[PDB]
This record gives sequence, C-alpha cells and structure tokens, in this order.
Amino acid sequence: PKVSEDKNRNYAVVAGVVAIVGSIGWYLKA
Amino acid sequence: GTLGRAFYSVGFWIRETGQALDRLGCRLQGKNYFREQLSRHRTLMNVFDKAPIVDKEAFVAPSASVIGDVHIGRGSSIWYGCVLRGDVNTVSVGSGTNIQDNSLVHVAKSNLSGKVHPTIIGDNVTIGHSAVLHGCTVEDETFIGMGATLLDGVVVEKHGMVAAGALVRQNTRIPSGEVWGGNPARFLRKLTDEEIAFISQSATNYSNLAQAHAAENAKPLNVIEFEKVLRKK
Amino acid sequence: GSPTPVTAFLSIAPKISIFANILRVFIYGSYGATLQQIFFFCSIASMILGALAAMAQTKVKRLLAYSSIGHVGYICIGFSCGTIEGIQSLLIGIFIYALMTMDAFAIVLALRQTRVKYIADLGALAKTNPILAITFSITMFSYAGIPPLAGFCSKFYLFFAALGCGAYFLALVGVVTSVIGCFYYIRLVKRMFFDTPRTWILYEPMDRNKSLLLAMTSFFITLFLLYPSPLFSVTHQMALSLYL
Amino acid sequence: PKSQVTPSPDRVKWDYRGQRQIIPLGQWLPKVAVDAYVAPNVVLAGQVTVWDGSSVWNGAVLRGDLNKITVGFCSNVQERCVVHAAWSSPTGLPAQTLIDRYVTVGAYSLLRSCTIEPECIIGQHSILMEGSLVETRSILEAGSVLPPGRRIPSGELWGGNPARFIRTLTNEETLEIPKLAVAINHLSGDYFSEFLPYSTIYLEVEKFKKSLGI
Amino acid sequence: GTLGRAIYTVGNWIRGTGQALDRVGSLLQGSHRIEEHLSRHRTLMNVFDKSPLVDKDVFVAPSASVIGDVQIGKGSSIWYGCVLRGDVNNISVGSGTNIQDNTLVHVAKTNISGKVLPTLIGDNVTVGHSAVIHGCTVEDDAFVGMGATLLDGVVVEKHAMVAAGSLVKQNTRIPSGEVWGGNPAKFMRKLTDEEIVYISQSAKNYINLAQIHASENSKSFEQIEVERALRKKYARKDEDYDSMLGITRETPPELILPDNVLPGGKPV
Ligand SMILES: CCCCC/C=C/C/C=C/C/C=C/C/C=C/CCCC(=O)O[C@H](COC(=O)CCCCCCCCCCCCCCCCC)COP(=O)(O)O[C@H]1[C@H](O)[C@H](O)[C@@H](O)[C@H](O)[C@H]1O
Ligand SMILES: CCCCCC(=O)OC[C@H](COP(=O)(O)OC[C@H](N)C(=O)O)OC(=O)CCCCC
Ligand SMILES: [Zn+2]
Repeated sequence: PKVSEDKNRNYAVVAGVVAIVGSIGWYLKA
Repeated sequence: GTLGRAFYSVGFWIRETGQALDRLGCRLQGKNYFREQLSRHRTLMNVFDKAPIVDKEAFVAPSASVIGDVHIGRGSSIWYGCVLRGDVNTVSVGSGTNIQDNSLVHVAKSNLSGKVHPTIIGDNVTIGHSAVLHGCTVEDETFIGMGATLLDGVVVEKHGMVAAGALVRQNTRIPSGEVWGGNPARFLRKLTDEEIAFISQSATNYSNLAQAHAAENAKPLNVIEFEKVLRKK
Repeated sequence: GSPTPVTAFLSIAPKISIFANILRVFIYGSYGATLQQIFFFCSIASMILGALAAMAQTKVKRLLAYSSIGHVGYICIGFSCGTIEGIQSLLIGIFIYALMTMDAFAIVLALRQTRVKYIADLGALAKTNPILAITFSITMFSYAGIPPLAGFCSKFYLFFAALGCGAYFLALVGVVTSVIGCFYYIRLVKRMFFDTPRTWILYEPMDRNKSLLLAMTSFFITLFLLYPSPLFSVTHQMALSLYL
Repeated sequence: PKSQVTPSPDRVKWDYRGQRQIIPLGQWLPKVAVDAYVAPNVVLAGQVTVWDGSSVWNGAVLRGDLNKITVGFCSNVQERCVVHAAWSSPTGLPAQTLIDRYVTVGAYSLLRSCTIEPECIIGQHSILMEGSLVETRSILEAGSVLPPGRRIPSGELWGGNPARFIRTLTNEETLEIPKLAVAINHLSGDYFSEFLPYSTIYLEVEKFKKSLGI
Repeated sequence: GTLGRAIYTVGNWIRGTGQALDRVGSLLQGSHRIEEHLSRHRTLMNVFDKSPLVDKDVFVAPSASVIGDVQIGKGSSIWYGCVLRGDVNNISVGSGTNIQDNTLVHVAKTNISGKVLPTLIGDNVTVGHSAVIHGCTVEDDAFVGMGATLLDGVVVEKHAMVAAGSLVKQNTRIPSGEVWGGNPAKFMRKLTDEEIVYISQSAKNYINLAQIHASENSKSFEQIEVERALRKKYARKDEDYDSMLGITRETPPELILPDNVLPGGKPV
C-alpha cells in the first residue's frame, strides 16, 4: 500500500495537475 | 426552526463535499471500496430535531426501524421487524411493554382528513404480532390481538383485550376489561381473572426474554465470518 | 426522416454558411437590382405557407421543419430591403433563430430517450417534469415572437428594416403571418399545460451536457432584452465590413 | 421420512454487506428513477421498476422474478407491503401488477398480480388477489380482501373481509385522492434529503479490516 | 515508482483533508444526525444455548432472522423479511418448503394453553406472503393463505388450503380437501383436483426459483463489479454496427437465467 501500480492512470493525474497549474498561471501571468 | 434548517442544509453540503473529496483521494490512490452496496439502514432514523430517544435498558432489534422521535421507556422491548414511526407527531412507548414481531405504529403521516393524533403506549402492554396501531391512544395494562388493525380515534381503556385479527374502526371506544373482535370488531365476552393474570405475567416473561436476547445481542460480531466473506470464491 | 441529431445539425450549421455565401454573392455580384424581386415573392410565399402549414401538423419534427421554413422567410425579408439595417436585421434574425433552434432540438432530443413521435405524447408534461415544461413553453413563445423574450427582437428589427425601404407590403404580410404563426404555437402550449390525457408517457431524466446547454439557451432567450447591445454592435460592424 | 439435515461449514452468518437492497436477476436489474424515495429496508428483486415521484417505505419486498412490477408517477407503496406477480392469471389477462399514478396502497398491502388504476387509494391489511381490477377512482377500506377476478366499479368504496359494496362517492371525496398522493410525495421528498448518495459506512469496514490482518 | 509514490502521498493528503472537512461539516449540523453503523443484524443466530440446524441446501435471506433452535430441511428456503423466532421449542421445517416474504413463524412459550407442542412444519408445503404462524403444526402438501393468522393448536393436514386473510382460531383442525376461509373458520369450498395440482406445481416451481436468489445474494463484491460492468455493457444492442464489423455480441453465460424460471420456456 505505497504505490498506485497503475502506470497509465498516473500519467492522466499528472497531466491534469499540469493542466490546472497552466490554467492558473495563464490567469495570473496574463 | 428555520435557522436550524439552514445550518442542517449547509451541513449536508459540507458533508457531501467532504465525502466527495475522500472518494477522489481514495480513487486517485487506486482502490475502489466506496462502490460497495452496504445496506445503509439505521435503527434510529431521525429528521431535524426529531431524534429518537431510547432508554438504556430498552431492547431494540437490529432489524427494528425506529423512525422519528419515539420515546421508549425502561424495560420495554422493540422486537424484530417492527416499524415504529413517528414523524408528524410523537410516539409514546411506556416501560415494560412489548412491541412484538412484524409490528408498526402509524401517526397518520399525511395531513388531510383532520389533525394527526399521537400514539401513547402504556406500561406492561402486550402488543400482538402484525400490529398496525394507527394514531390510537392505549394506556397501561391491556392486550392487543394477533394481527389487529386499530384505526385512529380508538381509545382502549384498562384491561381491554382485543381479539386477534380485529378491525376496530375509527372513533370507537373499547370499555374496560373486555374483548372486541371481528370484521368489523364486535363485542365477544368479558375478560376473566385468570386472563388478567396471564396479561400480567406475559409482559414480564417477554421482557425477561428481551433482556436475554439483548445481553448476547451486543456481543462482538464474530470476526471469523467477516474474514470468511472476504475470501469468497 | 433524418435522424434527430442530423436534423439538429441541419437548419443551423448549413443555413448560416449558405446565408453568408448568399450575402457575399448578393452584395457584390448583384447590381441589376433584379434579386429584390426574386427574394420578395419567395420570402412572402415562405412566410404565408409556413404559417398556414405548420398549424396542420401533428408530429413534432414536421412542425420544427415548417417553423424553420417560416423563419427562413422572416430572415429573407432582409434581402429585399438592401440597406445596412436590412443586413443587420437579417444577421440578428439568423443568430436568434440558431439559438432557438438549438434549444428546441435539445428539447426534442431530451424526449427522444422514450421515442416521442407526435405532439400529443407530451401531454401533462408540467406534472412529470414541470421545469422542462416551462423551458419548452418559453422556447415556443420565443418562436412565436412574444415581446418579453428573444425572437421578438429579431422580428421587430426585421420589420424595422422592411419599413425602412418602404416595402410596406412586407411589413403587413409579416404581421399577419406572425399572427397566424403564434396561434398553433399556443395550440402546442395548451396540450402541454392545460388538458391532461388519460394515459401519461413517462420520460427518463436527461444528461448534464444537454441540460447545461438548455439552461444557458433558456437564460439567453429570456434575459436577452435586458442587455442586447453586444449583438447589435457585432451585427452593425459585420454589415459594414462587407465594404470597409 | 428423512429427518436428515446436513450443516455446512461455509454457511453465511452476519453478512457485513447487510442486504444489498437492489437485487438483479441477470438482465433483470431493478430500475428506479431519481426523485423516488426507496427506504434502505426495501428489497427490490427481479424486473421491478419505480418511476419518478413514487415512494417506497421500509419493509416492502417488491420482487418481479415472475413478471415486471410497475409503480406509476406520484404513486406510493407504504411500509411493510408485499407485492408480487404470477406467470398466469385466472382472468386470462397478462399477470403483471401495475400501479398507475396517484395511488396510495397502505401498510400491509398484499398485492400480487393485480391491476390498479389511477386514484385508487388502498387501505391497510389489503389482501388483493391475482387478476383483480380496481377500476379508476375507487377506495378500498382497511382489511378488504377481494377474491381473484373480482373488479371494483369506479366511484365505489368497498370494505369488509370479502369484496363488498359499501357506499357511493361524491366529487369532493373523490378529488382528495390526488391531494393525498402529493402529500405523501412531499413527505417522501422531505425524507429523501436525510441521506445523501454514497454512504460513508465503508470507512467503518476499512477500519475493521485494518484492525485485523488487511 | 517515484511518481506512483508521490501520487499515493497526495491522495493520502486529499483523503485526510476530506475527512477533516466532513467532520467539520457534521459538527456544524449540531450532531442532529445519527451516523450509520456497519451491521447489527445476524441472518441466523443462537438464542440461549443452541444454534439453528440449517441445511447446506437452504437459501436464507440476509434480511431474514432465523434465530434460535430452528431446523430447516433440504431445498427449503426462507425469503426476505421472514422471521423464524424460535426460542423455546424447535421449529422443524420440512424439505423443499418456502416461508415467504415478511412471514412470521413463532412458538408459544410452552404454556399458552398448558399442553403446547412445538411448531412443526411439513415438507413440500408453502406458507405464502407474510402469513402468521403461532404454534401451528402444518403437514405435507398444504397451502396457507396470504397474510393468514393460523393460531395455536391449528392442525392443518395435507391438501388443506387456507384462504388468504383467514383467522383460524385455537385448536382447529381442517379435514383434507377443504378451503376453509374468512375471519372465522367458516368452510367455503372443497379442494378440487386441479387446485391440488396447482398447489403442487407452485411448491415445486419455487424450489428451482430459490436457486437464482441463492446464487445472487451470495455473490462476492469482486463478482458484483464484473456483473454490473457486464450488465451495463450489454444493456442495448445494435445489429447494424455489429454486423458491419462482422461480429455478433452474445450475452455472457453469467447473464443467462436458467430456463426453469422463465415464463414457460423461451431458450431463444
Ligand atoms: C480546510 C480545507 C481547505 C481546502 C483544501 C484544498 C484541497 C485541494 C483539493 C483539490 C482537489 C482537486 C480536485 C479536482 C478534481 C478533478 C476531477 C477528478 C478526476 C478523477 O476522476 O480522478 C482521477 C482521474 O484523474 C484525472 O482524470 C485528472 C486528474 C485531475 C485531478 C487531479 C488533482 C490533484 C491535485 C493534487 C493537489 C494536492 C493538494 C493537497 C491538499 C491537501 C493538503 C493538506 C481518477 O480517475 P479514475 O479513472 O480512477 O475514475 C474516474 C472517476 O471515477 C470518474 O471521473 C468517472 O466516473 C470514471 O469513469 C473515471 O473517469
Ligand atoms: C472538489 C471535489 C472534487 C470532486 C470531483 C468529482 O467528484 O468528480 C466526479 C463528478 C461527477 O462525476 P461521476 O458521476 O463519475 O461521480 C463519481 C462518483 N460520484 C464519485 O464520487 O467518485 O464530476 C463532476 O461533475 C465535477 C466536475 C467539476 C470538477 C471541479
Ligand atoms: Zn408470540
């Protein structure tokens, strides 16, 4: 009970986090 | 109060948001056990400030469904499958009585056809199986038949046995110490002394059997069965 | 005959592009003023026949088809009067008709879950789903041209453009066709609020995307008259950009 | 005689999952509409279908393992009711129990392969047999048991142990049935908001599992 | 790997935040809602010193509470909401029987009249939809009415159908082939041959009807996920696209009910 073990869903989660961070930066930096 | 209802609704909103966050976190970790179909039943269902009150020594069945603000006295039993339900008005249950198996107490949940009458249950009152007492006031020391269908406006005074399968109609008063059965209920005979003594002993015997159940009803849940159901193939 | 999503894409997506194409052709390639006559009579006929034919239909898709034909006539009113205001009214009418058609076809697709076919199946819909009933009634009134809604503004400014060029017969025929057009719309209304059939058809709930689009369009239709400046300014800029 | 019983070591005792209120039979998954209040004690099996605005109270055991069960819009089935359907009926009509709009069925209603029309309030301890047709706008007094095949004429309220005509109905009395149905609907709507979707009981199960092994 | 561990960590943070927020929301309510507990109900449990003797081939509903000293024969099943409250005397249940939904079978406390005998249940007998049994001694091949209230001392023999809603009184014995019904005993009619065949057919049919409920209520959670996924996946079909792809979508074997519970046999 320490690793998700689903290497495909992990990429989706990190991509969603990157999308949220990019949207926030777009709102602030612009 | 309206102010309390707003706080209660905000509590719903925050609680469901918290559960949604918990489900997102759990699902994000790679485990789905929230999808289980556990029977989400409570034996003490409450609405707003109508939480039920159960005495410490009272016996309530696990399958019993007490909904509303039912007051339950000391030593009275709440048996299997009973549907004690008071929402529009209170339900009064005395001490030492026994709401038997597959029973239910109504309060005439609707609003039409007049006001709603609260249900009073006295001490040492023997309620028969499959009872549908419907907004009727019954005080201590009486017997209710097996499958009686009492309606509202029915006042059964002291020692007033009801025959099994009776259909006591609305606004009908049952005098003291006599049986009242049939379809519709009709006077049968007068209650004798030995039947009164039987009434007196029956409540005590059923209450004693009730605490006999209750002593072993709060036992640990036999974790071996829980371990077995997990490893089911 | 065509599937419901196909008809939803039709009569909105093709008509907008074809009308822009007709604008480009009409403004530049037509200087003999001979297309005023061909648009005049054909738009009048479209108005009259759509209004007189949609009242006799009992299905839903046929009613939407004839309503589309009538609104095409209403929009084509703008071609006959060739001025900046005429093209402005034409474009505003196209925009409003597109929004109302999207909303109406969202309604139709919503009831398509249980295979709605006729107009009588949507009986007593104010009881099963009151809010969807209100939305459909509002959209139908917007089709009718009732003042306190979008769709009335488009017809209003189309009539203004028609009267600007002195085509007084266009205004009168527009008024009369609107009068008959509202009648069968209200007839649709009666069977969906007032009279309750013996047998009720139950519709399963909708999904989030259709509901969100429907809510957005319904709030646009009702509250359009409060703040219509952006659409008018877009349309005035678009009409002038054909030349400069 | 046999008098032989074989105990099983895999016998299930104290199912922690509870009851699994929804019980599907292959394709026959019980469909329930949203805004239909179904109490947790209710057992739904077979092809039972509950429409919107309806309400089912605790103790009901609706199962459609033989024929589909239909509950109409704004129709409530009270607590401890038992409904069912048969493969065939003595009347010759299809043996499926269907409850139309605005019908109050009342507690301990023993429905089975019946046919109830709109505005057909039913009293308690009703023992409706198969093939019975309670025509529109009728009242059934508490304790009424009608024999199979018997029908209730419109606008007539019946009572007693057998199907017995009691008295006629007036318009004012007739019009109160939809009001009763919508009042029960309002009460069920009040009760529905008490419990949210996706109960948090799984935390208790996970804690219990963590307390012993994994 | 490292990404998986980081995602597990952030999931744990989110779960903790959600738990704290849920606790705060519950606190804001004023503690007016009773939180849900896991399960206090036991499908069958001992009463004083003896556990029920349930056969291996018995379907017992988890809602049903077959408590105390109750003996169940082969093939017989207990349906949902049925209470076998046997606490003083044994409840001998025959083979292939069925005590239906919301039904109660109770034994008097050995002295309801002085010479109380235990509630004996015959084999190949049906009770029917929430009947009331209190000290009855039903024998083989009988029908009990829906919601019937067979009281103490009632000895119903074979082929002794009781009309629904009946209220057979104390110590009443019905001869074979009678249809006694109504609030009193009140003999109505004689049991014809076809009605006997119907009773036997119902008793035989519910035996094979109980097997699907047994195989469904006992499903594990992992099996339930697969079952729901398959049910949703194959809810509706399309001959056009399937034929175009050259494939045929057949129902999975787990989604096939046995032919004996069909309306009379429709293998196709
Ligand atoms: C007092 C309280 C104050 C306030 C406290 C503030 C707390 C801040 C909390 C923020 C919560 C963020 C919420 C944003 C939510 C986005 C939607 C959730 C997306 C989501 O389904 O999850 C992942 C997917 O992943 C992404 O598809 C894309 C990933 C998008 C979600 C990733 C978000 C990770 C952000 C991590 C930030 C850590 C912040 C730490 C906070 C804790 C600090 C102590 C799991 O998919 P899955 O295949 O297992 O399952 C899904 C899912 O079940 C449903 O969408 C469908 O039903 C199903 O078909 C399937 O699609
Ligand atoms: C802050 C809370 C985030 C909570 C995120 C979340 O719960 O996603 C699920 C929801 C509903 O989607 P499901 O039907 O799959 O819920 C599945 C099931 N009911 C479950 O709970 O998992 O998505 C949204 O609408 C939100 C879109 C906007 C998201 C910002
Ligand atoms: Zn008893």
